[PDB]
Amino acid sequence: QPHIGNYRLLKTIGKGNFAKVKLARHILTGREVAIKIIDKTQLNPTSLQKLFREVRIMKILNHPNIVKLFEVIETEKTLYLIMEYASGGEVFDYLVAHGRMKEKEARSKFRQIVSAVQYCHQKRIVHRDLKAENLLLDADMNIKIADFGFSNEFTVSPPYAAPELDGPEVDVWSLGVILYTLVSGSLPFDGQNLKELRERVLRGKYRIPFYMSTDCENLLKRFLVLNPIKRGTLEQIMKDRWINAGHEEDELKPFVEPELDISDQKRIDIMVGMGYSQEEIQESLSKMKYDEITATYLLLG
Ligand SMILES: Brc1cnc(Nc2cccc(CN3CCOCC3)c2)nc1NCCc1cnc[nH]1
Repeated sequence: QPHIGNYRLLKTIGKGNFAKVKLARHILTGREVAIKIIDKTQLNPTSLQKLFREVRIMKILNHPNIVKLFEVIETEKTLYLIMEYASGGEVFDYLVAHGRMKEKEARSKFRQIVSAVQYCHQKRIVHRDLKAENLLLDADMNIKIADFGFSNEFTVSPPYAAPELDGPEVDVWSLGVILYTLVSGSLPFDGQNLKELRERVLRGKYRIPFYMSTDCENLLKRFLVLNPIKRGTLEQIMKDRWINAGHEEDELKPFVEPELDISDQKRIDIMVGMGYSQEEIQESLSKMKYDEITATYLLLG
C-alpha cells in the first residue's frame, strides 16, 4: 500500500519528461487527487531553482477552471505536488469519442477557457503550451487546465503551436486551435507528417464546414492570425458576439478571485478531531501554507 504523505496511491495517469502524475486518495477525507512526482535528483541547480519559481506561481493561480494546487510535499530527493483531479480526462479524447460539441456546449466550455487564460495573462503568466494533454474535464464536464506557469521539462505540441514557434499572443493562437477542435471535433491544421503539418500551420488556411456559423467563423479569425500583433487580445475577444450569445445580461468579463474563507468552524472542528491542534490549524490557514492542513480544509469543502 504505497503512501505519499497523507495520500494512498492508486494508479499512474500521466508521464513525460521529468514528471509523473498518479491518481491518489486523501486518507483524511477520502477525496481523489492527482499527485505530480518530480525526482529532484533528475535536475541541475538551475532546473531546481526554476521548479521552485514555478511552484510559487502555481500557488497564486486560484480559478475554477485551472487545476488547483492543494499541497506541497518535499523530501531531500522528491517534490510532490498534490492537485485537483479531473475525472473526465482530456477534452480532446472526449471529442474523439463523442464528436463535436454543439455551439451551445462549446460556448460554455470556451467561456471557461478564455476566462482562465485571461485571468493568468492578467497576472503576467502565459501558458505557452495549451494543447490536448492539459485541457481536462472534471466529473461535471467543467474545464480544468493543467500546467499554467510550468516550463515544459516539468509537464507530462505541433498542432497547437503558434507559427512563430513567450508572450500572450502565443496562447491566443492556441486558443483558436482549441476553439476549432471544440466546434468541429477535429484539428484545423494536420498533415501526413510533421513537415506537412508545419507547412499547413504557416499557410494559415483551415476549412469552415457547412455547420459552422458566420459568427463562429468570425471569432476564429480573431485568434488564427499569422501576424501575432494582429491577433485579438483576450480582454477584447471577451466582448465577441459568438462568445456572449445567450449571455446578453452576462458578458464575459475578467475573473475576480473570491475572498478565501479560512474561518469555517465546522471544518476546523473536524480537523481538531483528526488530531491537529487549533494553533497549527490557525497558523497554516492564515499563512496559506499549502500543507497537510490547508489541503484537508480545502478537501473538506
Ligand atoms: Br494534474 C491532472 C488532473 N486530472 C487529470 N485527470 C485525468 C487525466 C487523464 C485521464 C483521466 C481519466 N482516466 C480514466 C479513469 O481512470 C483515470 C484515467 C483523468 N490528469 C492530470 N494530469 C495528467 C494529464 C494527462 C493528459 N493525458 C494523460 N494525462
